[PDB]
Amino acid sequence: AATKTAFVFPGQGSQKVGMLAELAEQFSGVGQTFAEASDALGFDLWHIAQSGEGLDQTENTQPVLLTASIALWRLWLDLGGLAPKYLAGHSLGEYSALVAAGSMSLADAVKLVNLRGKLMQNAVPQGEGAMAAILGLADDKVVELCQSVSALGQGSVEAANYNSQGQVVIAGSTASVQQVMALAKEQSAKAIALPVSVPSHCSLMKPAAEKFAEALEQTAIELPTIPVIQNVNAGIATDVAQLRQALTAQLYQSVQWTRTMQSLQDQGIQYIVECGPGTVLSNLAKRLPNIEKAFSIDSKSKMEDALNAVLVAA
Repeated sequence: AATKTAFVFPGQGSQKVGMLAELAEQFSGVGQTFAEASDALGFDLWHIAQSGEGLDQTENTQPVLLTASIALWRLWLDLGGLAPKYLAGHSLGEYSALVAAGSMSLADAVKLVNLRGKLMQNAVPQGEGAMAAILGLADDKVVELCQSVSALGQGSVEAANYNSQGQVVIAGSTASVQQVMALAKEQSAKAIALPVSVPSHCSLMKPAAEKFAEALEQTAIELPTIPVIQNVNAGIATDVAQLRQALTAQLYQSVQWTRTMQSLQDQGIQYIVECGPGTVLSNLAKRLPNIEKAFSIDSKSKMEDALNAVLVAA
């Protein structure tokens, strides 16, 4: 039981062709985790991860990433890692956290996030939605820009991820996203388009969220054995009813990641381990004033180094 360490689980965009391949050669538990998830789904998730064929289509990205995350979680615990005090995951990663915490089985969740991906892909016609990063402005300013552009009638655009102070991802109708990017730049901020087509975490997702809720409502969920800070409110549910309600609202509302990292620090968390491929959540966590260090456990060397450092600090 690690008192000063939390685990964070990444989402869409952290996948990469060839991920975990070195760690799978050395540890057979990785390939076993992938075979178990692939059996649930009926297609080979390791092949997608290693060939890239279909890797970037989110109905595949989401179960591939959740499986990769749980493979590394299982290896960490197998190699003697301590159990973190809190869990949190970014969008898809919230489901990875719930599996890690025993709230859902690997098989149920890999099916659920395959469905989540299918529904997200179909939420708006291709090309009609977009996401972009706005850099250098406060949260309230990005909200105001989005509200004003949305009032022009040309479409809808909303703050979709609060990722760090000064880093807000927006989402909505393609032209409205482009308009906010232009106004952000005119007001001396920076803005870049992201390589997705699905406008996640905005109101354009509400119909897809309604469809997904029907499936979610009939899925078995238990309260996690490690508390999970959830995206919609940066909060920890008291009921299973609250946990489900926060999951049901997650897809069409902003990801409160800045507040999640603030909440972790306000609980004495000082080390963060990114349990998944890549370093996205790590880089969002180094620059935080109370986070001593953040680790990814992506490789043989990263895993043992993070195993060591956390064991020392704890």
